[PDB]
Amino acid sequence: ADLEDNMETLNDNLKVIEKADNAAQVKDALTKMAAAAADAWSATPPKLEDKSPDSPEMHDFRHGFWLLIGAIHDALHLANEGKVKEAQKAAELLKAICNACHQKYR
Amino acid sequence: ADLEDNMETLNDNLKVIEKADNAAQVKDALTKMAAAAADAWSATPPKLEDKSPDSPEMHDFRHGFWLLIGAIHDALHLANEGKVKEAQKAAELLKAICNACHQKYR
Amino acid sequence: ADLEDNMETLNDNLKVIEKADNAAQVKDALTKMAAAAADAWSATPPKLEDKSPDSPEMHDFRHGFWLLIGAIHDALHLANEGKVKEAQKAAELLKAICNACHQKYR
Amino acid sequence: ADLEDNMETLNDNLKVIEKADNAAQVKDALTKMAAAAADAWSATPPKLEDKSPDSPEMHDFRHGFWLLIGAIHDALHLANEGKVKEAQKAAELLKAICNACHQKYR
Ligand code: HEM
Ligand code: HEM
Ligand code: HEM
Ligand code: HEM
Ligand SMILES: [Zn+2]
Ligand SMILES: [Zn+2]
Ligand SMILES: [Zn+2]
Ligand SMILES: [Zn+2]
Ligand SMILES: [Zn+2]
Ligand SMILES: [Zn+2]
Ligand SMILES: [Zn+2]
Ligand SMILES: [Zn+2]
Repeated sequence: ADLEDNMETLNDNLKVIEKADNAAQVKDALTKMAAAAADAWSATPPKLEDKSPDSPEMHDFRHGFWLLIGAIHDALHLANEGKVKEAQKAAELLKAICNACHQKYR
Repeated sequence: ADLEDNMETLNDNLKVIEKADNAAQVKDALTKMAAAAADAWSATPPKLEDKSPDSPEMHDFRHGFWLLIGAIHDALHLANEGKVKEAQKAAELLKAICNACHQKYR
Repeated sequence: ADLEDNMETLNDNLKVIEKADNAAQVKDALTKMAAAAADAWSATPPKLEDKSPDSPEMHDFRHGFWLLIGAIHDALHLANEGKVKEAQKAAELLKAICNACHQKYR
Repeated sequence: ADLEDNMETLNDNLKVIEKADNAAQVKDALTKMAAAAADAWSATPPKLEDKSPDSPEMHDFRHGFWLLIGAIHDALHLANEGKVKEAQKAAELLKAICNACHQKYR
């Protein structure tokens, strides 16, 4: 899927988690976020279209997805353990990862 | 790319790291491995074609890619720091992640 | 060292990173933070003095240290790579880990 | 506790996991391993007694403990999720982390 679609999937599922009642909802939304982050991995953002695929900027861009993927990984373990409140909290915190990338590259 | 193509990319680049001379070679191979791992994320393996996309098996299958992605991440920092030998060691160690998934799912 | 002393070491070094000029300063402060977090690992906080060492709360308390140790780990690689600004950014972000544990257990 | 004691703790509990029947035994042993790894963090090994505390060797020494702590972290989530077999597998795999540090510094 395209970068915009993966970003919409990320945005929509984060909102789902905030509103969620049970573990199943949170688990499913995180799984979907994990897929979208991984699918966005090798995307070239408009701001970096002129840059080398192995430029410091693109390396830093990719690092941001590593960080997001890693945060979703832990949030899902928390949701798998029945720790729904803590998983929702982890989901809120990973917005800073979104924001940090967006500030530089969006 | 298809699962088999991504597995060959993983295989080929791990061999490149083993025989590598300098940091640039190791860095480039690891980046290529990271892209292949990420692109393999949502693949359904032959052995699990009958299974639910959100079965315990498929979640366990995806978990294995989380571990590989995470390992490649650290190895790349080591190579970025000029710690070539330790990056090569890290690449050798992550073979156990390849092996563990293969045993269960290949 | 005691929990309070490890907490002051964490606080003091985080402020050092914010005001830091070069990589060496950031590297040193993060190393000191890493040692303090690790030394804090087996501490029992006043709020959990009556709880079992293997209670859900103590397990969750320790989990917070795992997250902090992990975050410090990645920030140090960034500082090791000369990526000072992104290391400082990473240090800012991990304040959420401090805050999340404090909210529950301080 | 001293380095030798922490290494004995790591060794004894790894053996406990191998022989374990249920989740609770695996969970408790991993938690004990996590405590020992964290307590070993700032130890100076006999082989590096003459080295600077911030030499490449001591940074590499400490990095090995980050790796072990991270591996125990994941294994405990697996045991927490009732995935005992997988947790036991994960505990076997982290022996390579023990071995890799020993080869260099023991
Ligand atoms: C869960 C956290 C995230 C959320 C909620 C999120 C959400 C969004 C949204 C709603 C957009 C606008 C889509 C559009 O352009 O129509 C966007 C764009 C973008 N995001 Fe994210 N995102 C997240 C994570 C990230 C990360 C980690 C990165 C960097 C690695 C990133 C990089 C970008 C870039 C470069 C764009 C601009 C794409 C364009 O202009 O077409 N995002 N994001
Ligand atoms: C860096 C580590 C890895 C390496 C070096 C590697 C290498 C390979 C190779 C050479 C193949 C044979 C495909 C071919 O004929 O071209 C393969 C297949 C396969 N691997 Fe991996 N792999 C790794 C990681 C993983 C992981 C982490 C998983 C599971 C999460 C996985 C699951 C599979 C599956 C299901 C196949 C069968 C593909 C098919 O024949 O349709 N692999 N891998
Ligand atoms: C870099 C991250 C952190 C910073 C900068 C920080 C800072 C502080 C500070 C300044 C104090 C005041 C207590 C004193 O020293 O007199 C404190 C107390 C405390 N912190 Fe942290 N903290 C951090 C992370 C954490 C984490 C991760 C946990 C738990 C996992 C935690 C648990 C506590 C508890 C329980 C107290 C109360 C201890 C007492 O009252 O004796 N903190 N922290
Ligand atoms: C689960 C993994 C590990 C196990 C089972 C383990 C076990 C042991 C044991 C049984 C010893 C002998 C204790 C003695 O000196 O009488 C030892 C020594 C030692 N280990 Fe490990 N260890 C592990 C992880 C590590 C790691 C990751 C490092 C490096 C960061 C490390 C560094 C050392 C060093 C430097 C010694 C020599 C200490 C001395 O001679 O006083 N160990 N280990
Ligand atoms: Zn747009
Ligand atoms: Zn669209
Ligand atoms: Zn965790
Ligand atoms: Zn590392
Ligand atoms: Zn990183
Ligand atoms: Zn000895
Ligand atoms: Zn002793
Ligand atoms: Zn995991």
